[PDB]
Amino acid sequence: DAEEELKEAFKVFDKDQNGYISASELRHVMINLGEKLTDEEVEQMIKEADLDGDGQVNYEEFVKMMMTVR
Ligand SMILES: [Ca+2]
Ligand SMILES: [Ca+2]
Repeated sequence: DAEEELKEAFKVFDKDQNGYISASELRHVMINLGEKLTDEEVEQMIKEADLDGDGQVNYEEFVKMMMTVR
């Protein structure tokens, strides 16, 4: 079920449904959660979470990042 719930949530964040979560999509989520971090904080999270420096948070990075903070 973990892979399901995780896949589902991922599908929600993937507003563009491009298979990759964009920084903008992450920010919108933060607002929905009632949380707002500085641009430098979010930018750092994307960079820190991104293992391939692709600039985009991929499922592996998301789950991985999610596992970290959890
Ligand atoms: Ca997207
Ligand atoms: Ca990536």
